[PDB]
Amino acid sequence: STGSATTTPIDSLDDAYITPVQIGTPAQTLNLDFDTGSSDLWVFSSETTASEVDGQTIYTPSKSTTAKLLSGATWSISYGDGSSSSGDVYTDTVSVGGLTVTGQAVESAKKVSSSFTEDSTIDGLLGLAFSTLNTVSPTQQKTFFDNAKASLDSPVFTADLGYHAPGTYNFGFIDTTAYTGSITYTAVSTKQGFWEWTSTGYAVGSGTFKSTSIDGIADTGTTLLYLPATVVSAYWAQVSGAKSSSSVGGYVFPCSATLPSFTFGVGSARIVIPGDYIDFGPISTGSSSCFGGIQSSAGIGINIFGDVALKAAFVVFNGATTPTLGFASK
Repeated sequence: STGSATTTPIDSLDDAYITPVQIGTPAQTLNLDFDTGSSDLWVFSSETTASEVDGQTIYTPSKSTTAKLLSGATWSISYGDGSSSSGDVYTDTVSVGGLTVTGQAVESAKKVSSSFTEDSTIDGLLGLAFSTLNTVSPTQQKTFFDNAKASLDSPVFTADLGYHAPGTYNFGFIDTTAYTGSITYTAVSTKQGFWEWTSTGYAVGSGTFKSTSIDGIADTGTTLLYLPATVVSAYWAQVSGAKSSSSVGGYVFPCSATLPSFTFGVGSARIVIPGDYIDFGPISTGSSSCFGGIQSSAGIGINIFGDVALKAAFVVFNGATTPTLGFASK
């Protein structure tokens, strides 16, 4: 089997992407944030504290003839950006782009933090990291991909995120028309439960490539590119007037600037992030200070190849017995 679904930016800045997901019978379609940095599929629901729901579409398990309470199971998750959610668990039928999993754990939110409430466009998350990170207790549950894997034509999914435009998540096949050149594969460590890999270095603009190992995660649920302070300083030093602002919470730059590109290495291959992808717009409405899309990972404890990086590539998440990651230009 295979599946193919379009993923769409939630706003003009590509702060996140949403993908429609069918849950239950008859189908209830919710727009979920596909997140390769976590492993829970959770949704706003009829059980979510009413004051914490503000415009989201909810899953109502009592209206699904295939929903079953997973007795005694609870979940609770905290994300890198400080947001969180928790609740109980159902199993139900879940379909993405024509690919169907029966008995998928659908984690129903009883509580969500403010940032989730305040984002009317995201109805929940669909985790695509390794199932070892799944938070369901006392019986850990599998991700949608893990459940689908054996049925797929090939045990892979691909992320093809757009810049200010829709893109695609495919399951079970590699669309050879979706990228240019060849796909370069690189090793993954699953030791921390992430799609963790090592970039071979970077360049800023038309500058020379610096060969240096950068360990990080491919994370579709993180907006920006978080890299070591040395790398980030080298980038922003090429933008007149750019500075790190403790009050804003990272590097800012004059909105009048033209940003240089940023290249990262994948083995001997190179992925170029155009300068415009690094612009996250005014820090507040009407400001001429703009927020940068490359930020320091210092104090996160891990480097994160988030959407800024991934949307410059066609990315293969290869879930073979020994997983690997593939990157192509597009």
